[PDB]
Amino acid sequence: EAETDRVTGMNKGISSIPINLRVYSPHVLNLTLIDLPGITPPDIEYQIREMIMQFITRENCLILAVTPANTDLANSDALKLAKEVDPQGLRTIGVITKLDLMDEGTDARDVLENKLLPLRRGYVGVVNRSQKDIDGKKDIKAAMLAERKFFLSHPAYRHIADRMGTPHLQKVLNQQLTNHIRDTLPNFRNKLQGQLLSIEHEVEAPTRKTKALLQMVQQFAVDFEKRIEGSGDQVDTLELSGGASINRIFHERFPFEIVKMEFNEKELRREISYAI
Amino acid sequence: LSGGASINRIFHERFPFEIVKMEFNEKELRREISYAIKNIHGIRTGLFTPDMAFEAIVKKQIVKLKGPSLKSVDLVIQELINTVKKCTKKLANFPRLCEETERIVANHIREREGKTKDQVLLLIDIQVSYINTNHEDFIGFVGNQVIRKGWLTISNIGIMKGGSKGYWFVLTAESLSWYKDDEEKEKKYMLPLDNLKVRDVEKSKHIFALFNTEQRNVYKDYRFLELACDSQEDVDSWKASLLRAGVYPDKSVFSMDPQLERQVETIRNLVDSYMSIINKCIRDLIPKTIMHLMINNVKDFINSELLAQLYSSEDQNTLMEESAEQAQRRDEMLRMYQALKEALGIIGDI
Amino acid sequence: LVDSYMSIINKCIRDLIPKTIMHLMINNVKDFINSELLAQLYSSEDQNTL
Repeated sequence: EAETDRVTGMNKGISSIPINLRVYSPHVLNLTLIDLPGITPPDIEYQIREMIMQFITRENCLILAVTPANTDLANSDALKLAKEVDPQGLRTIGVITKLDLMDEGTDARDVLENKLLPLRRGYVGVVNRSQKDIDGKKDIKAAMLAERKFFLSHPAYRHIADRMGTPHLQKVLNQQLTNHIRDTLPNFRNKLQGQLLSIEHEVEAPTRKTKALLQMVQQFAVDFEKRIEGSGDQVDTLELSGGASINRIFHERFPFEIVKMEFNEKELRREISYAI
Repeated sequence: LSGGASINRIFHERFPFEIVKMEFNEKELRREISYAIKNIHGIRTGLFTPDMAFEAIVKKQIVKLKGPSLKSVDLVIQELINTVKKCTKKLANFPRLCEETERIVANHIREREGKTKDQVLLLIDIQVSYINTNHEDFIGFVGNQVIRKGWLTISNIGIMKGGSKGYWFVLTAESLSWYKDDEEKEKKYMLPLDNLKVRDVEKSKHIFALFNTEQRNVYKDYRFLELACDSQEDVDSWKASLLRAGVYPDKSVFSMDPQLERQVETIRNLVDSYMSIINKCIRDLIPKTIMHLMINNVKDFINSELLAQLYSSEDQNTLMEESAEQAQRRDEMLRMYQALKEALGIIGDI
Repeated sequence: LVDSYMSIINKCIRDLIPKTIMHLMINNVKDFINSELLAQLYSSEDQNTL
């Protein structure tokens, strides 16, 4: 909260500057995730979407799409943005929350079974059956047990219980991320090294001032001739050249400047008549 | 759909369409030109019209083909890398081999990626360096074979008195027909491609429409035919396919003395004309370049160098080693065999 | 049929090879003379002697 407020001017706005928190625990597997602003200034909705797109439009970015089961899954904001950048659903992993909150007599079996809104990486269900200890603080062991019981006792999900719940999700993410890195480690190192050596040629580049002067002045000279005469190549299309403006002075301004100073008929006639 | 057939679609349907899509914004372009002719002249005067202003504008346009052309190479790289991954599912039973094979081939692709892109760029650079005026096509002074088949939803039909149905559409160089299903046993209609154009309907569904420029209704009593797809890439693919069939998408979006307007009008016709010549060449030429430098090369590589690479990288003793999943099934089958033979051997029909 | 296709190829090639010669040689030689030439002359022989 403090680091966020430190950066964000208004206490409700967003920022692209990331916060990098690493947690070591016996309750977690080796896994990394980038949490982003949830979908919902006045243009905040667009700011959030724009931020999300910066991340998810990248090919190597895997999408963990979270949607609540007690809603219209076809209208899931997460699934909709995921379909926008990953139409083939090949880099999107679905997560279904709030399964215990579904309307009586309904269930998300068809989605959990990867049949309704098919994704190659599949769907995983979870439930937050919050348990508090004596002190009133989060009790994860009891919570994870309540979730296990829920899937095992649900007639629609019992057959899938071993592929549902919090512990399982971490394993899948751990596996897929590892495989994703293995696939990307050869191509990433090459694409970066190629763009790297090109920069090295520029970084490495007394004796150099004299040669620079000559080149700099000559550059200046051709630039000047270019504006003032329209010599090749391709001149300019955005702004009027020097020589062209001068041309306007010569053949539009000067004539007009003369005419404006020119003797008027009445004052011309009196002067001459006086002379005769 | 196969990999190689898709490549043909990339070359002769996608690439053209990607090109067509980059809007000229001509009104702002014409301004650029008029500014350009005044700048070549400038400090000099009048007749005749700046030869170099024409060249100036064209070189701008040709440079703009680097984007859609490089993208094309990637779209080919995508289908190529997809295909090696498809083929190697038949070798999945050997984890270290499929891995190492994928590795070496994927590697080779990225090496070829450089060289093909370089040549693609260079080819376009060559085009800007010299702008030939002696081309015969420059200076004034098909088959009914199926182009594409797919399911589409007609959204245009009224919510009342009509309905919504999915049809199996068949597009050819002459018509666009739709059937009840992919068996093509019942043809509901066949619509001629003559004088047809394409417009995109305003924004979970993506719709687009065909309309006849020369008459009111394009099919039957319905003004225009609205077609929809569940994904955005699909409508972009269909629009590209129609382009191949010759139905283009409709374009829709002074103080100066009369002599300049004439001067701008002449050069404008020239730029449009020359680009036509260039576009034709490049649409033809970039595929051939990709074909030769990437597709044909990778193909030949796999046949000859791949086996050699596999041998050098590691001993044949190591890479054909592990196969636990096959072994687990076979171990189950091996125990299966000894058991089933004894089982039936004791039992009898009696 | 062959005559037709060759016509198509010839037109592209007749058009394109000058462009290639232009870009790889003429434009290259030109650019060399303007920038690299003087430096090479300086590097080559003593300015007093040449």
